Amino acid sequence: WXDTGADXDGXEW
Ligand SMILES: *C(=O)CCCCCCCCC
Repeated sequence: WXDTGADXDGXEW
């Protein structure tokens, strides 16, 4: 996906 913590459309990672 891409993210890490706060924020997104599900989290975590
Ligand atoms: C989230 O990004 C997990 C999937 C791995 C990245 C795929 C992006 C396109 C690959 C060329």
